[PDB]
Amino acid sequence: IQKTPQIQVYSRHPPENGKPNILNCYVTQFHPPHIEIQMLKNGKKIPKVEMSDMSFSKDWSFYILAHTEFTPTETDTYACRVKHDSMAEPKTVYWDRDM
Amino acid sequence: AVYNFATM
Amino acid sequence: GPHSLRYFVTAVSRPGLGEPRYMEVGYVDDTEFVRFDSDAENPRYEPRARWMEQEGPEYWERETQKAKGNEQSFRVDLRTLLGYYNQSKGGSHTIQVISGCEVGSDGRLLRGYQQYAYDGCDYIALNEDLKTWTAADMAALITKHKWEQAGEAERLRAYLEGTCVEWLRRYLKNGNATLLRTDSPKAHVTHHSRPEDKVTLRCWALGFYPADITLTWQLNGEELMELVETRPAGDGTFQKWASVVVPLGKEQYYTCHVYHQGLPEPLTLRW
Repeated sequence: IQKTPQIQVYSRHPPENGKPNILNCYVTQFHPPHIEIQMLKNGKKIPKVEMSDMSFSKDWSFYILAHTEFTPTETDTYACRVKHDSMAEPKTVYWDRDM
Repeated sequence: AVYNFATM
Repeated sequence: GPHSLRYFVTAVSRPGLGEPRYMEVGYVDDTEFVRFDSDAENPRYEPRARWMEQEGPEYWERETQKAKGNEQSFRVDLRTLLGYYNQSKGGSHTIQVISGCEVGSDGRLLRGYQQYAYDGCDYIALNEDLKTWTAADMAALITKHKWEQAGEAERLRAYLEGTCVEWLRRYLKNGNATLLRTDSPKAHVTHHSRPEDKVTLRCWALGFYPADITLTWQLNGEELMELVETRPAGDGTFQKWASVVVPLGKEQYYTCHVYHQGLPEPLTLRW
């Protein structure tokens, strides 16, 4: 009855240094709906993240998109941290540009 | 346009 | 193709922290186009799609006050369902609603639906006939009985057959360029090592609309596989991936196939 979020991080476009892109954090398959989602640039929260595409599935679990405009560099690192009541600790999923 | 929902 | 108008509706009690949070999010097909959130600064229906800027002040006022009625209506349901389920009045609970209609390309009704869930389990749903209800349990029966006695199915059928369809037509036409478009997948395959002497082959599809797509891996004819649910990429297009673990030195015998509304011939690629 409580479902653990799946957190996927991924850019809109194949990442290339210096190119505007969108970073996404899709937080999925969760219940209850109360949830916290922070996107992070080098450990620091990114301001003005957009919450979009909220839906549910057959099994009624929640789905929502966090996303933001970013320009990747080689040194910068991006992650998404989510606090949900089904998780002992807040889970950070890091962006893997080679995925 | 959404429906006016009923009570349950 | 056929198209959909969908409202995802959610009311969430927060006892001790005030009134329940109420959200209505609407989609045409796979595109979010409207939203009301009771936690916004000053809650009112807002456009989420550029083409909805066309609609005038009367539309936004009419949807907003409808929204605000529903907020109250679901407020009462939450209190009602505590009674139905003999639940404490200090826990947070959720009501969810999926409400909408699908039409065929001739703009006529294929299907209407309205489904409710309490705390993530089914509660009640309009049946396909569009005259009767199916209730998930003893609580839902009480609700069922009220809707039968009040004739809600028939009012709901006027909505699914009339209001829901005519507005879907309106929105398609109003948002033709965005909603009737097709963006085709661009695909590419990535390689990863492992132990003991194996390899993960991952196939990416990117930039596509509508959200519907099929990705398969093949070893010389027979289809094979980890994947992710197709997912929004933040600009109104979607992506997916599908991976297979193969033997190191046999990568060339595996190919990824991508089928999409925007690919006359499905794509074939390999590492």
